[PDB]
Amino acid sequence: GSSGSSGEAQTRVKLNFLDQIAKYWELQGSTLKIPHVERKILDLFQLNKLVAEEGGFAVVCKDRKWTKIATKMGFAPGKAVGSHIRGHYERILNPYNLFLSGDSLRCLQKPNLTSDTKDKEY
Repeated sequence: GSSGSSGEAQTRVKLNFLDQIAKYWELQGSTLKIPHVERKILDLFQLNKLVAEEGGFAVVCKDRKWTKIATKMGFAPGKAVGSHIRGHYERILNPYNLFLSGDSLRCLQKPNLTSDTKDKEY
């Protein structure tokens, strides 16, 4: 009969995720704190969420569809924020996903220190 209700979660829906990802850290003994993107807190939860909605990490990366997300987060359509999205994940959502996946193999590729050699003559 009477159909017309509304009141989905807003602040909680976000806290939920953070809480979970936080428990993973609180265990080791580290404090979870989100950075400030363009003078605006970057809500990881949503961030990643939007990405999947637009297509996914793979697809998005292929078509570099990062501008859409970042921009949708209130950020300006540039480049800096573009790479930021990825990093934020590899900086915070690095381990969380490293375990969620299961495949121990999946790990952050470490670089190869650069060496230098000098030679003189008489």
